[PDB]
Amino acid sequence: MKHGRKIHRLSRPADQRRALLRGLTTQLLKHGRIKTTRAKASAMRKYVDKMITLAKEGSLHKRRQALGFIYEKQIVHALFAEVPERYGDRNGGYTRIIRTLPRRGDNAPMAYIELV
Amino acid sequence: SVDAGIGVMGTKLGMMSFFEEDGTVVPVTVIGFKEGNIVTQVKTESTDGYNAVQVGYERLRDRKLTMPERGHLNKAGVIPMRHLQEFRLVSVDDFTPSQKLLFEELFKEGDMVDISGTTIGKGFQGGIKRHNFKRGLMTHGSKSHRALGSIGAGTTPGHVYKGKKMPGRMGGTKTKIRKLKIMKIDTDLRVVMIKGAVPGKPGNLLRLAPAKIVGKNIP
Amino acid sequence: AVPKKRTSIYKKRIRKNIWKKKGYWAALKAFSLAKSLSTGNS
Amino acid sequence: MIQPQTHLNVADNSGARELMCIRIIGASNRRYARIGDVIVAVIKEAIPNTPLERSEVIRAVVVRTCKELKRDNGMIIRYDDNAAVIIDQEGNPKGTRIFGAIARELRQKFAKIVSLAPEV
Amino acid sequence: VKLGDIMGILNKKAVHAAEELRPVPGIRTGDIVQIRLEVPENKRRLSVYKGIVISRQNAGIHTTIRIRRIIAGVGVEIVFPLYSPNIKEIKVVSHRKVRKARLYYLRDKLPRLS
RNA sequence: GAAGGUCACGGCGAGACGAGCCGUUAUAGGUGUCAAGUGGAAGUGCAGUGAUGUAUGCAGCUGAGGCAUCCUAACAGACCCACAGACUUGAAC
RNA sequence: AUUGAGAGGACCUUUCCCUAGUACGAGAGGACCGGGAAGGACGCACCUCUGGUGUACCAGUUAUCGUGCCCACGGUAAACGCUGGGUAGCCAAGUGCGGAGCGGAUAACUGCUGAAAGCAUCUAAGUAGUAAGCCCACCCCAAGAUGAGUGCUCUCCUAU
RNA sequence: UCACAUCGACGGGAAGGUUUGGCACCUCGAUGUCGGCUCUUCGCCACCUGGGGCUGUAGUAUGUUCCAAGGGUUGGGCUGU
RNA sequence: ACAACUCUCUCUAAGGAACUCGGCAAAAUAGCCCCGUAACUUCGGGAGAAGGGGUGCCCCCUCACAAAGGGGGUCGAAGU
Repeated sequence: MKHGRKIHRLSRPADQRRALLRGLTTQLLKHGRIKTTRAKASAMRKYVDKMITLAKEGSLHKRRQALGFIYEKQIVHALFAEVPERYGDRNGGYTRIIRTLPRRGDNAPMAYIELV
Repeated sequence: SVDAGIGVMGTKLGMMSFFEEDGTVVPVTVIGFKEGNIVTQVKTESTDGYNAVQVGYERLRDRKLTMPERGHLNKAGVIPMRHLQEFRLVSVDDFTPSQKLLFEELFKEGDMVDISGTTIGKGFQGGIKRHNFKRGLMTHGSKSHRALGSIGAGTTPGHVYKGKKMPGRMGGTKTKIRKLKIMKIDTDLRVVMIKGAVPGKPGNLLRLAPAKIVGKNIP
Repeated sequence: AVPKKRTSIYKKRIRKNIWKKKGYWAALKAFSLAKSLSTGNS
Repeated sequence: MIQPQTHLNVADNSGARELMCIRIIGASNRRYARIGDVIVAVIKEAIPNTPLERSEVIRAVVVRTCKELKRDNGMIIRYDDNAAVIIDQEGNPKGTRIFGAIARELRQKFAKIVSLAPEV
Repeated sequence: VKLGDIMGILNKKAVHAAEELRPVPGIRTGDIVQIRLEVPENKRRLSVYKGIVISRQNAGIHTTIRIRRIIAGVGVEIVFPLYSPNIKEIKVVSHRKVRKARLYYLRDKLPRLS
């Protein structure tokens, strides 16, 4: 009965869950700050952090590993060039969750996610 | 109620396959300990109406406790702790407060121990899983599958009987598993190795006290 | 399936007032957040 | 894990080719019989000219099973077949030869079976 | 000693004790093993066993291996506790070149395998 | 603003919601690592006309589990509550 | 932190072995009493072992589309494209545990002492054995037990 | 051999409300008819399990009947049954 | 959010109709090529009867067999 089961569903099937996390991850990486729900945000910390971690070891292999993910070549080339300079010190936890006011037309709880 | 020795608090730490020099493979629960099992209060026929000993367990920073509990433990002159549990005995003396309970010296192996503890919580669950009901047919057009079927009889009883078995919250409750072999007492590590299974996942408190057979208690 | 009579009065008041108390709880919580909005939060 | 209506190969040369189980014997209200247990079976086919004809209710004892019996050692033992041996009544099987392989657990109650076995 | 790490440490002793009785070689899937054990039938008669390792359930002290062999006529599949006292001699005889962690398919292929 | 309680904040082997329990500078996440799973990546070398094999390599990818470390979020803070306890008799310094 | 009025769950049964081939019986057969044995059903708990699942994870492979092209990945083939594995969790076919008392009062029954009725009589006085049945005991709940119990400890300043 | 171990003719007297009836008292501005599944509970006039008396009871295994309703009272073939 | 329960689905150790009014429902079979095909018959059928074997990928013989046919290799537990 969900004992020791840890996975953020996002109300969806696995079709669309990975589709969400992927696209959200892309847009977040692109813009640098996004407004979304608390759950859509709080689930997203495994994948942004995984991809920044993936951008430490900039090698043929790891770029393809990341490039299967993002579905936008020119964002993932921004990383690898960017990351090791502006995150070289920081050891994990590259992501901040600020939290701001429910959405109007459904009392949906709301948040900001952006790079730290 | 009246327990056959003084018990000892403890913590579950998973299961081990324990061998012996025969080659008998035995399943076993590793039980660890945390600061104390220190005696706290002693109750008497004199003042309190019965004979009993209260025993704390598990050390804390003394901000996480409340004033009253701080007082109750600081009266005994004892480390900050949660989980004061009693042990009602017939025997009363030689349990004066601020006295540590040596689990090593107070059991002595091959004992058969009675372990209580709160079980795994399975939430609100159906008639099948809860009370070992049977389910109806799957095909031959049965619109009943998993259910209680009928509850009661008819107009004569004219109501549902008290304690009629129904869907409800199964688990998260105390159950004494009694008579369990002590396989090994690791002097080094302060870790008791008990044959078989024990209520709850790794973490739970356990009230570890000796066999409570009817040639040991009160005729 | 179907109701035998109507609850009619007084009982329906008792039922509605708890629902309005849900509203009360929300009001308390929203009042609490306004002080949090004033000063700090980093 | 042999139960009512299970088809069971024969591991000796009493003549019967294949059995079918119809009851467990010993320990009543038993769901199914694992290795060691005695069952009742109808013979579903035999070699033509043998004594044990087809369609006869007879006792057998289960020796090969697809459902791992366990030692206290910790070793477990599957087979690839469910097969029993046609017991006579109390003691030996009818044939004077047993095939396949069989476990040590059998030798307490059925001494004569592990006497005749090839690879115990 | 940390209470979380006890069940690690308790394994660390229990394996490394048993391995100092007898050093176990690097067996894994698709290896022809011969394995003899001091059977307690009130007789140290030494019943050997042989066949392929079709699996390797790694799990500390009760780490174990599933040996398949076509015995006399029938197929048989004995799993062994890898660090038993009862077990005496493990020997790796040969190595088939499989490429799968468990070989449960080998159950229902042919008798000419093993 | 007493003791304490309730909210909020991060959670849970607790849980339909409430409830319960833990945490609020080792609670969850991340990162590091290690059990464990899976089965030998990519790139390149070499072999073969080629499908493919083969070495670098118990690899690579996972890691719901354990352990380590404040890198991120536990900020900001709110609400409730106090007459030392009506009244009568009888023992007691 | 407990006390327990009260209220529930559980007190089930099988052959085998010793007693003993003894008592009994011409033989054939074969005990009473008590003590050991491994099961069956049943319940309580667990995941070390054996596994199921495990759309989280890993591996192969069809079709086609996308990543400019080869390489290598991604999408889709309802709410796994199809297979082959599987940690945690949850599960049993798996693992542990359980049923115990020389405690009480009884039911049928067997009695002792003993008249009415010089004898007899288990009863009218008294009293002893004596059942999976009844009550305590085991296990869980429990002072909303308004009859609201008992213990230990903390707190009673002011606009706060 | 002996009515009364075990049966008990001709006859007599009871209880129970499970069968087949008699009556037509509630219900025709509707109270769904058998058997099966699921889930109960209760009664004793006891199938087994506990404890007994008698036996035409040597023992084993019965027969009979007293106490006892705590527990249990399989899986199939055929038939809607 | 990830309780019971219902539905639309996916899998399932050992057994394999023991289910049930009844194998209802589910499962299994399946494309192509080659071999092979019984009782009976209105001589047209039965008949795709039944039952078997081969299929992926690469490389070759042929003055004409829609990745043919045949020969040889190579990968997977598995090639419609």
